[PDB]
Amino acid sequence: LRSTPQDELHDLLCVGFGPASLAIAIALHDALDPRLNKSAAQPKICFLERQKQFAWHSGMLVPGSKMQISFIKDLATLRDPRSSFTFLNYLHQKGRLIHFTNLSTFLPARLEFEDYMRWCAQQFSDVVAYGEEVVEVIPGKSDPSSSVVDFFTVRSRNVETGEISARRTRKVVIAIGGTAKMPSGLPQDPRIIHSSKYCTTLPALLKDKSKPYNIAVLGSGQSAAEIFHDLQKRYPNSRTTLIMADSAMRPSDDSPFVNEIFNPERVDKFYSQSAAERQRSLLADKATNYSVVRLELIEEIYNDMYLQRVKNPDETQWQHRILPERKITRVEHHGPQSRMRIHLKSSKPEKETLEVDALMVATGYNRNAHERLLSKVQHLRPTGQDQWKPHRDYRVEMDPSKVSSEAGIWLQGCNERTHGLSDSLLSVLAVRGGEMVQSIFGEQLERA
Amino acid sequence: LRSTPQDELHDLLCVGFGPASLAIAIALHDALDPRLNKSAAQPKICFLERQKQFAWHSGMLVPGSKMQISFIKDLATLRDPRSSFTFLNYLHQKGRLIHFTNLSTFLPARLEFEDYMRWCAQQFSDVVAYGEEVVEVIPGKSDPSSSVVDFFTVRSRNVETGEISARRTRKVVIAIGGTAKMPSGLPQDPRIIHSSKYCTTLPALLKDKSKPYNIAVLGSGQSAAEIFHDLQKRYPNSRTTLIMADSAMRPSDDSPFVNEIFNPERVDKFYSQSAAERQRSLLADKATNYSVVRLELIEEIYNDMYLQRVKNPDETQWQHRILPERKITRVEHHGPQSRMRIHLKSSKPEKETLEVDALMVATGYNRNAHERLLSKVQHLRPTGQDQWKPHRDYRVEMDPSKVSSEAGIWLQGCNERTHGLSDSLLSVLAVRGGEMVQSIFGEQLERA
Amino acid sequence: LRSTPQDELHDLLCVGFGPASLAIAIALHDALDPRLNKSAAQPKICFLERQKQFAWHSGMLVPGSKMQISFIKDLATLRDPRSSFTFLNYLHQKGRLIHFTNLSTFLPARLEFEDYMRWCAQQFSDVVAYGEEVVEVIPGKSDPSSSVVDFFTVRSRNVETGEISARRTRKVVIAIGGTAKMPSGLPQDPRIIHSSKYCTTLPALLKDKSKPYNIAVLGSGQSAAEIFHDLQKRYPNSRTTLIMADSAMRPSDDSPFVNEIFNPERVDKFYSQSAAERQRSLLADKATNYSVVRLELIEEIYNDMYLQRVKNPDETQWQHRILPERKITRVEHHGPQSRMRIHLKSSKPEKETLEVDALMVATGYNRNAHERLLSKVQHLRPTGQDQWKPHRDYRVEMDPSKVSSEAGIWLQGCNERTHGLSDSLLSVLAVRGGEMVQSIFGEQLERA
Amino acid sequence: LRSTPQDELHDLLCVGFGPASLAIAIALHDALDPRLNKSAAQPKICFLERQKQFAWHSGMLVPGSKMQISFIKDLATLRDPRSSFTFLNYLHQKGRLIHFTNLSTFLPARLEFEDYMRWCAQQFSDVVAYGEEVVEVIPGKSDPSSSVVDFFTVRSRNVETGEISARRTRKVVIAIGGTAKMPSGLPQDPRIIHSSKYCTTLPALLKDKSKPYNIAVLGSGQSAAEIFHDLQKRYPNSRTTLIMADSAMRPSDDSPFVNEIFNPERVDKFYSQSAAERQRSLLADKATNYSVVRLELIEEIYNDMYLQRVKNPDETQWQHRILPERKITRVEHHGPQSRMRIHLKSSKPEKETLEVDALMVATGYNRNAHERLLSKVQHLRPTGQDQWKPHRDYRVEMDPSKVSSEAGIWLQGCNERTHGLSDSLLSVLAVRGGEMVQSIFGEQLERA
Ligand SMILES: Cc1cc2nc3c(=O)[nH]c(=O)nc-3n(C[C@H](O)[C@H](O)[C@H](O)COP(=O)(O)OP(=O)(O)OC[C@H]3O[C@@H](n4cnc5c(N)ncnc54)[C@H](O)[C@@H]3O)c2cc1C
Ligand SMILES: Cc1cc2nc3c(=O)[nH]c(=O)nc-3n(C[C@H](O)[C@H](O)[C@H](O)COP(=O)(O)OP(=O)(O)OC[C@H]3O[C@@H](n4cnc5c(N)ncnc54)[C@H](O)[C@@H]3O)c2cc1C
Ligand SMILES: Cc1cc2nc3c(=O)[nH]c(=O)nc-3n(C[C@H](O)[C@H](O)[C@H](O)COP(=O)(O)OP(=O)(O)OC[C@H]3O[C@@H](n4cnc5c(N)ncnc54)[C@H](O)[C@@H]3O)c2cc1C
Ligand SMILES: Cc1cc2nc3c(=O)[nH]c(=O)nc-3n(C[C@H](O)[C@H](O)[C@H](O)COP(=O)(O)OP(=O)(O)OC[C@H]3O[C@@H](n4cnc5c(N)ncnc54)[C@H](O)[C@@H]3O)c2cc1C
Ligand SMILES: NCCC[C@H](N)C(=O)O
Ligand SMILES: NCCC[C@H](N)C(=O)O
Ligand SMILES: NCCC[C@H](N)C(=O)O
Ligand SMILES: NCCC[C@H](N)C(=O)O
Repeated sequence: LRSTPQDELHDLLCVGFGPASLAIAIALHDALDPRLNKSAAQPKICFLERQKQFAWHSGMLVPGSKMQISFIKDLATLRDPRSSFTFLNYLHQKGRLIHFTNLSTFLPARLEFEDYMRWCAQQFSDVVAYGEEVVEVIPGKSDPSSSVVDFFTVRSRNVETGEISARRTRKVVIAIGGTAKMPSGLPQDPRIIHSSKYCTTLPALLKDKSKPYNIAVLGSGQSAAEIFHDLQKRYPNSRTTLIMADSAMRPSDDSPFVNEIFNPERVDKFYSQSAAERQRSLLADKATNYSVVRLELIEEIYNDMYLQRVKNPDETQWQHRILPERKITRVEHHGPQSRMRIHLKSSKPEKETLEVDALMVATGYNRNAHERLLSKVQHLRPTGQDQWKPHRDYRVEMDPSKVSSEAGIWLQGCNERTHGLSDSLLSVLAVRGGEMVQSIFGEQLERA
Repeated sequence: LRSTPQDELHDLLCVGFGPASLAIAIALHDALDPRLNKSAAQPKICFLERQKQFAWHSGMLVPGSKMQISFIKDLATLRDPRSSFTFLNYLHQKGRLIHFTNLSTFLPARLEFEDYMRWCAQQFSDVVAYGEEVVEVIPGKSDPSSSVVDFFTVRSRNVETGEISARRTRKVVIAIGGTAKMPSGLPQDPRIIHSSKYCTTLPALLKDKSKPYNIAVLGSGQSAAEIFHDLQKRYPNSRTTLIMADSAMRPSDDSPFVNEIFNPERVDKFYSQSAAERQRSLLADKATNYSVVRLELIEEIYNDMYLQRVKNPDETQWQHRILPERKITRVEHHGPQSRMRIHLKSSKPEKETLEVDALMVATGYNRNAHERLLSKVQHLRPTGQDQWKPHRDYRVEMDPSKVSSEAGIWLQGCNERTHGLSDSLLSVLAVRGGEMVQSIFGEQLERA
Repeated sequence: LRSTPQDELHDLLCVGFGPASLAIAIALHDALDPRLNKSAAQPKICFLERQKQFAWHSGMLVPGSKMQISFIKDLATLRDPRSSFTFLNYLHQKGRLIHFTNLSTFLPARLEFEDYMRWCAQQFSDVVAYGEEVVEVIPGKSDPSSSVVDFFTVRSRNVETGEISARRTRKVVIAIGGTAKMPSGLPQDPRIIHSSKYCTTLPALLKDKSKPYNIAVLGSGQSAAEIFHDLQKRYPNSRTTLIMADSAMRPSDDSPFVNEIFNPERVDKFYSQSAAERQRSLLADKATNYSVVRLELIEEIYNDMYLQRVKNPDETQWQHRILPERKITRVEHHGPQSRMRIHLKSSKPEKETLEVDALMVATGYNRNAHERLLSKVQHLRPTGQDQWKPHRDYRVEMDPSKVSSEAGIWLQGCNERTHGLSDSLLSVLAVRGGEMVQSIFGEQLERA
Repeated sequence: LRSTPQDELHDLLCVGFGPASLAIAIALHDALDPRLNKSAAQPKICFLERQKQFAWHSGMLVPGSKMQISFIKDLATLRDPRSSFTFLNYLHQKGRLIHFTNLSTFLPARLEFEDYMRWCAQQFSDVVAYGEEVVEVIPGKSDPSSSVVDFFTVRSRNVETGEISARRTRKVVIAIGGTAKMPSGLPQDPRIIHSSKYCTTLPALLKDKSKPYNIAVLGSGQSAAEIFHDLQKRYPNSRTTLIMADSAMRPSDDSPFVNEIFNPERVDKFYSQSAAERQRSLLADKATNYSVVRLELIEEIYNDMYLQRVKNPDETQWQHRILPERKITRVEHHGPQSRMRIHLKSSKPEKETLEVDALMVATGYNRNAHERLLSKVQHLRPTGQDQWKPHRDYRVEMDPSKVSSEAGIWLQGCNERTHGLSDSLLSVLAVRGGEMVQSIFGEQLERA
């Protein structure tokens, strides 16, 4: 793809260049490839990404961590296995395909899958501006005296220089993933760190890997379990504690019938249901992604706890402990020592104390950051509508009398409520990328 | 154990001789064994069982069916691994121990585990009366002019002769398992058969194993899946249909932390919680036993469905089908043909038709049959109490002013509400058997 | 690919259209595809196949049988994952890709993998002549008065009409797989049938699937185990016996380091070794393909034998039996009854009798059938050479003074001795197909 | 068991108190237990052990190492599952039985299985003399003027004081396991260490766990693989190299039919075969114990090597490497540096250099140490017999005219040649212990 000068009106501007945006780029490439599409002037496109280079959840690239989905659900295969952007073609290009085959696994290390996506991302370097944090989307009128919006201005702050840049586009995609969700009862402290900053910020706080630190982990999902388990290897002499409201770590449901809810074709079926039925369906399949741990990891942690029991039958003396059915009621963190004092009580409706050097908080993400960006375009929604309403094709509903048919805003990754549990995942990216290219560039590609 | 004449006052009478009663017999044997118990006149005991010989859920002894619990949770091992009644000692006695070891499985065929329990049961033939269906428990007073009950009369109907027999005892155990639960909307028909009568009554209805029968299965739990899968082998030319209200077969949770709720020592912890907390706990762990299927079986059924897809991409033509999110709204069964007409609708709140030769109904069991038996002893409960309240030791609460301290009634297998999800299972039988012997015969065994 | 008239001089004629020839066709297609090869007059090519339509070992398409290699080692992927002929693209074309992904298996049913190859094969119908059994390859001289051979005539017998057809070509490939190997001590009898004719000819002999037949299986490899296991399902009332010289069924070695001997790049390394070192290497890795059984199948058969032990401790009474360390010394088959009398002795160097309705013989294949076809071209080998010597590129050595550089004969599938254990398998077909196209059509493709 | 004074004539003296001797002690206890044996003066018995307390291969108690046999093949279960010395009863005594059950594994950590055997061993402390290294067995005659031997004197050296003690016994068992086998081409050096001294002596040589040591491992069996893998965790910055003569690590054969060669009842069958047939049988099943690695460990090492490939495609740069088909031809170890210089060549019949801080040598064991101990009793063998010939019951053949029927010597653990591959393992210890008690104490126990 060829670059577009900053000053030109773009056909599409995409906010964020994580997997969701990358899947769109790939799908656009493939749609424009005569070897893949018998139909195939390039669209004027640009991706803005706040990170300085492509990275996928680098704060959680835990040593040994594995993908939780088959490599077949990569960024292209489910749309077109002939694509140059498949995982298998990536491996072939790296001279590693036969070697991977001998592993007999569908689940690559997260490190390898990141490198796959990095390899994909590098092929779009001409159309991605890195180090650009988007701060706002503003409506624009090519005829300022009219009452019709027909473009948007996207403003971004250079992360290095702090300078503001503006780019104009007919169409916008917001694909910015999630922001760290923190419990509202915990105070702000450098020793209290969200899971997303685990690999990034914890080593800077706890510099000496040999020291007998006390480290707590709050949560019971995949991130909590991965951190809990990794801390035992990273800090071999540390005393770790897993704090959870639930009675137990629970396994992720990847059984084949249940798992079909992640099929690309099931988005149609989910989207068509009423608000009530969609709400009920999300709760019925909560065990497939939310606050759950991959079985193999649960078993590994359980085995480690058993080995501690072999060495010492007194659980209170174990180096590493799990404290179930607990909630944090108070955090003392103004004292003269390195350690905070965490007060615990029963998570049951109507206990002990921990002293820790750090508290890792694995409480998931919020996916409402698009709201702050779209603040100035809110008035273009149908009268009295106080929430963004994405259509099946991910384009938000706007007042047809206020916005031209050629102008629009699409949301990606934040649409679980309307599109299902696969929305925030990698599960349907390849197919969704294809659908997005058709939605956004359909008229243009139809001409050829 | 030596037999007691019918006319003598017994120390204990046990109603039922399934696994729960058998575990008590075994525990009593072990308590009276000087090789196992350094402490050790035999108690006057009798077991009444309606079946003509020992059998364990013989209507569901499906070819190839496996246990869903480790053989270590047999009828003795968790109480005393030295017991002659362990699974491993059974195998050693049969000359099969080394051969079983080479299987490297914790999960024996149900056929083998039944034979194990049969081998155990045969050693108590002197104290078990088979072919005796208990019909009522009646209070008795050794001083009829007093207001104090100090014994019970247990009346049973001989299944062959229909004759009524009475036996008197100080203490009663009711361990009678469950009765077939049928949906209240289905009419009575020989072609509508509960899962518990699958192996017993279906072959008599559908005699020719080669015929192209249409057979429906209602349900989504283990029994439904086992029947659905077995029907495809038993009737190779049949057209089978699995009808379920849920969207999918869901896997049983046997992950190690969750599974600890089945530990014998956790009964104390569960029992001590309030009514509210126990109710919440039962629902939190519903995925461990209720309306769930062993993963290996789900995968096998899924693979079979995939193979049908390979042969024919049109699901409506498949020999064997699953119809999820469906409820039966009407059954036509008065027509001139062999087949009933089953009308289906969506299980969603505010469809097709099946013609079938048989409907197998796998909707679980009720565990309230003790109520009918205890009807005449109800007046001995504390005033205004309209439900049986078992203590931790399984003895029901009675008015101390109306019932002697030497007289009592115990319940087994029907106490999930107070004792947890393991209550109706094999999970805690060995330990519970030990506890029951202490509760019932404690004073007697304390003397020696 | 476009067809060539029978009378024209061909660039290549391939004898056989099994996987090995199909891999060449696919590789040629891909080499001529401008979307895959930036380089790309079509070569005049024809494939002759004795079967009336594409089929892959249909006599052993046992119900439930699985592939013994990852689907990644299909007919294209290891050469180019972008190819339209990959397994994943086949699944995508059939609308089954997402469904296969949910199986989480690398091992498709043999039935599905056959259909994949059939789907591939159908795209070459213009260049394949079915029902043509090649009977001889004859040298030809465009100048008959010269001493230089520069073409070959390939003669084939129409399987339906018996008519002989001749086609001329510069280059020949022989890719005809193997022929049934039978022990030299067994007499010819309709009741004695090679494993390759199991699904084809056994049902015709033993027509009634309900009858209590006695059926023996000779052998201890994959085919023997698959037949032994299948016979128990196909003939539910039959008495089956597995006769083997070895003490036990042994598992195939698919462990990752060992398995690297099947890597495409290892052919170079194997080929370069001396005759002595190649001989030693073949024997060192015998456990990877020869007289071995997939572990999962061994365990399944073992479990079945254990279940028989549960029902009856007396092995002599078992419906299905394995007789290890046995050899057949005599077969009585002239008697007045339906059954043959098989005499057995110990396989040890210096026993019982079986009466059977059929003996299935699973003793592998011979790969020397090219010899009979190449009989009249033998004189073109270097003087005094009495065996065909394939180069690394599979072209047999010929006397440069007797044969033109544009004429040649290639062998495929029969080269284990020089090229390694992967030669007769699917393991390296995709890469080898690519190498073959370069060897055969190199000069032609170099021009473009 | 009660102790016997040193000066008294013993009924049995056992040299060594590893698993094999411990199994005899346990079997004797059980034979004398009235709860287990209806038959049951205690025999005068003593065990001499060179280690200061019970330990099982403590130089190879690698962190995370697992048993390679089912816990059912413990020191008692296969003989009598009712025994107090079973693994399950040990777990019950430690309050760990339910917790172990939830692991759903047949394979305990080596650490746990050692503790089990330690728990067993401690119950025989009265009859075991620790810190006693046996140096010789001498014939004795109660009538010195006669030509009949009727006792043996066993002399041992106190490991602490160096003092020699003599004990007299009618019967001797030698159960001393194996001694480190070193290749004859390697020179003696503190930096060259056998696998048996891995956990004991390597940390003393390489004290700083953070240092970038170069460490080589010679061998391709279980010990080599365990050391190779452990070194990567123990010395995180080390450069490790696995040197092996074979082309690849090969998996242990634990498939169920093959594995039956380890059945206790198969000893009879093996022993009865001729010398030739026994030799052939040992080689046929070499893949079950000799120079083989547990599959799970091979896969784990392979995955680690794959991860190195992901990070760097150049194998020569990998931190950890495997060098197959290599033999050591020279070791330079007189140089002024900390590192030895290891010269390698191809292991093929008719290369590089490594500089290493330590060479771990995992080349198995010799089992001929009984020869040195029995030197002075050799003359009691039948004339012209130059090797010890154990009967089926493990008693060595002696000249009936030179040795009384009440005197004898038994061998344990060194009898693979006559008794099969299970001889040196834990596989048949429980049953063999039972057989040994009958052989040794038969007459005595028959009286009661
Ligand atoms: C530890 C972990 C493991 C996971 N593993 C799996 C798995 O195995 N399988 C699976 O299917 N899913 C997994 N996920 C779920 C995950 O949400 C998806 O894999 C994927 O990251 C979603 O892609 P996205 O592009 O929607 O969001 P993201 O990956 O978060 O990408 C959003 C991008 O937008 C950028 N951005 C944000 N705000 C701005 C702004 N204002 N201006 C410019 N750029 C901005 C961010 O820097 C980021 O690069 C995992 C998640 C976590 C946290
Ligand atoms: C198909 C199936 C598979 C199962 N598999 C497992 C498993 O793998 N693991 C597990 O832990 N649990 C399993 N269970 C759960 C099961 O409830 C327990 O295994 C066990 O049967 C409970 O024993 P019980 O004695 O309480 O009840 P039951 O086994 O039902 O025994 C009750 C006995 O009382 C007799 N009886 C009833 N009424 C009378 C009367 N009026 N007079 C005299 N006698 C009477 C009955 O004939 C019966 O013999 C399974 C259940 C089913 C249906
Ligand atoms: C039961 C079974 C299962 C197997 N499964 C696997 C597996 O899972 N993995 C694996 O890698 N390998 C497997 N194989 C090994 C097998 O050899 C290869 O998969 C593959 O069949 C080799 O292809 P080929 O074309 O060399 O030989 P073939 O497949 O035998 O093809 C040869 C073709 O030439 C035709 N032909 C023969 N003679 C003539 C003639 N005179 N004129 C014209 N046409 C002729 C034949 O009809 C046939 O179509 C299996 C083999 C068997 C028997
Ligand atoms: C790393 C490793 C792992 C293994 N794991 C398994 C497994 O999982 N499964 C399995 O079945 N087998 C395993 N084995 C095989 C092993 O040989 C047996 O498990 C077992 O140790 C054999 O017991 P033993 O008593 O015959 O020999 P040992 O265990 O060697 O016991 C011999 C004892 O005699 C003592 N001794 C020696 N010489 C003298 C003397 N002169 N005087 C006095 N005392 C002496 C020694 O100190 C020692 O305590 C393993 C072996 C190794 C090396
Ligand atoms: N944690 C991601 C879950 C994805 C789902 N199991 C799938 O197969 O798509
Ligand atoms: N279906 C019976 C469940 C029993 C439970 N998994 C246990 O381990 O006890
Ligand atoms: N039976 C075919 C063996 C093929 C080999 N396991 C491979 O991976 O190529
Ligand atoms: N490495 C010990 C092998 C023991 C054998 N697999 C057995 O089951 O006895």
